[PDB]
Amino acid sequence: RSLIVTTILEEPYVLFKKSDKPLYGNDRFEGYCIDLLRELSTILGFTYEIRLVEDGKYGAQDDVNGQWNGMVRELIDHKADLAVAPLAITYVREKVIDFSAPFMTLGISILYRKGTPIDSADDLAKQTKIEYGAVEDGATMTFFKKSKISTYDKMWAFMSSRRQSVLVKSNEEGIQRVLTSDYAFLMESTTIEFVTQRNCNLTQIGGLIDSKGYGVGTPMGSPYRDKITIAILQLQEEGKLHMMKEKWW
Amino acid sequence: SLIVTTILEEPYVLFKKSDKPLYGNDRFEGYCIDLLRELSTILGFTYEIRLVEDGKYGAQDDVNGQWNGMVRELIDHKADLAVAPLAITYVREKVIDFSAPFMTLGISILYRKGTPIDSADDLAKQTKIEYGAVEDGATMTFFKKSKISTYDKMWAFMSSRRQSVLVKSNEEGIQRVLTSDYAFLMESTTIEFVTQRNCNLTQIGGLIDSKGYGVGTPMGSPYRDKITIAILQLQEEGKLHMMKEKWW
Ligand SMILES: N[C@@H](CCC(=O)O)C(=O)O
Ligand SMILES: N[C@@H](CCC(=O)O)C(=O)O
Ligand code: NA
Ligand code: NA
Repeated sequence: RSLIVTTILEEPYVLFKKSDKPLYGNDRFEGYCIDLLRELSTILGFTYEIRLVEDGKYGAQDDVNGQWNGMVRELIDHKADLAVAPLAITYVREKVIDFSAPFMTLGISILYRKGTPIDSADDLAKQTKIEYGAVEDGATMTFFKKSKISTYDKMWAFMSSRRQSVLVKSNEEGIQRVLTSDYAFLMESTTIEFVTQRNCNLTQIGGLIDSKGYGVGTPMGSPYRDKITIAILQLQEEGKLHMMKEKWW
Repeated sequence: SLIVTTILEEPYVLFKKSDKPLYGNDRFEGYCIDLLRELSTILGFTYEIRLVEDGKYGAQDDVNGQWNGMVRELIDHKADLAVAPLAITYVREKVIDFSAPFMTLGISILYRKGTPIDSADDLAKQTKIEYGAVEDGATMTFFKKSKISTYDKMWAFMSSRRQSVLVKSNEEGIQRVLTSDYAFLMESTTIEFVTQRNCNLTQIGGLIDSKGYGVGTPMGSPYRDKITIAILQLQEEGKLHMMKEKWW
């Protein structure tokens, strides 16, 4: 049977294809992760239906009742067979779903305007004039919430106390905030790279604060777990992942 | 106690130096040894380190398809884990399981500074400067299977001059760079260790591919997910980075 693939809108990984005429079904979507899905489909021989995650979330655990949401929850509940998205492979998620080998490596960094003295997270941490934040309840925010590093704990103290204002619903909103107020956005380096190639007044500040990968998510115990990993390694070795990144970035 | 297979390779695994005799696991040190200890602290297992009997990483004999090295030790359940700079590859993942990568790297070129050589293409288009790789490892396999004209040219050169340009270990290749006119195709992580200690050497060109090192387990291992979880925990805590800083 066809697989149900959950994903999320996020440039340039997954986007609505533009056209004068209305598109339907899988035709509606394009991007790095859609090319990835197409390549995986060819290797493994499955057909699929792409469905945007119903609640529009990546997947985090509620801090009161411990329940999962987002693409992670859709996999736990067997509402999707695969998640193919810029979904960070994390310790807490791997406890509830399985990730393939990573198809992209990245890390947290800072998006901000050019031509300022700010050169690092420490530079942000030690002031309050320039506000900073991250996507609410994503892997980036979780990094700061969990960190025992003085600088990062101080940044978490700042962000959490200003959660209503500095934590945003999406990368888009974070970028929109950088462009409209004195605001620096903590976000994933791969996505920063796409943003900065299209906004020449924006730049990455400093280097990578951590390291992680994006991987394809499957429900724990899926008969596809190892098949997907093997296919990802095939695409990696074929140089296809590199071509895909060059195409979309 | 879990049996852990590994392989000598600076600075991942090496014999510890001491004025006094050493015994058991205490004979070994290195990044992978520290990693193994960290995995044990998280997962709570005890273990015995054993160097891979045949001293090989793991490849398939092209004649009979037989595996060797640490890969074979896992397939045959002669070890419970492999903790080493073992590349996560397509052919290996079909017969054993790898964790999430604890390190990311790529093939590159180890050679001298100040030369006319600035890329793999520069090596491929000549024959005065010899070049090669570790026999039967992931790097050699990259070249063997490549459809890129530059890399297939390099494979033709290496496979014909096997006895002369392919080496048995990274240490042998590095000494070859240091003592003859030779460029060594090898993994960028290990190159960085070498260039920090040999100021006349440098990496040439960028990474030619991308891959990770992972902990290997036999398929069906009850430890597979717990190992990946622990690796991800060490990643997030910054502990893998600290270990890399320690050994490099
Ligand atoms: N890619 C992230 C969301 C964005 C972010 O946290 O920076 C995740 O998987 O949670
Ligand atoms: N680490 C490699 C061996 C060295 C190399 O091929 O450059 C492997 O896993 O096969
Ligand atoms: Na899992
Ligand atoms: Na496998």
